Amino acid sequence: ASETFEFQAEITQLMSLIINTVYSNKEIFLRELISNASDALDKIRYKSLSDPKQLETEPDLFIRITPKPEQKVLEIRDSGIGMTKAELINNLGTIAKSGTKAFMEALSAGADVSMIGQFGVGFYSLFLVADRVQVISKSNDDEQYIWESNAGGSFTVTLDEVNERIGRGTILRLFLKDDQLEYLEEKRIKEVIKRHSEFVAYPIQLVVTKEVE
Repeated sequence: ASETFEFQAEITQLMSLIINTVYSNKEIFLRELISNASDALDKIRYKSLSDPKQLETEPDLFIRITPKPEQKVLEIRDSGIGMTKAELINNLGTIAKSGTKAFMEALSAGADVSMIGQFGVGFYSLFLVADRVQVISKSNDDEQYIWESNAGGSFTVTLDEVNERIGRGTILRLFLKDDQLEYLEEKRIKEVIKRHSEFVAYPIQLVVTKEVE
């Protein structure tokens, strides 16, 4: 059984603005999600300084990008600290985020949408290219859960009994908009990554499915 929660009003407002904006540089979403993945990895690494056992659930620290053409899905995975059920609810929707309103006010004044990360709400930039998202996460402190949103005022959280087991970490499964399928292409993904992420300390793995000649 899934549980439904209401987003903090300002977040709903932000998602509506982002999912509908005709901003030209939509590729910035990848930079923001890679940045968030890197931060999550930094967190588990730092925590492991005094609790080495924390890494055992998934010894490899990585960021992985997996296009799923048939499903028109793009997944961004990391083996970071992950989020418990409580953290998914709090961090992604119910708790008011400091820069949410501030960012929208900046946008109204003319700020570039690319500044979203500096306001601490870069996660929501995913709606530039997707109309739905499932955040699948596994924290060492809880079971695996699925947080889902379609930019609407409510989101759901469900105990995960349908996706692959992740040792520890988070998967952002983006359901791409019909006109943003270019982000399923290896060449396109590679150029975007190489452009806004040169100083990422973790390996960025691209999973490519090729037909054997």
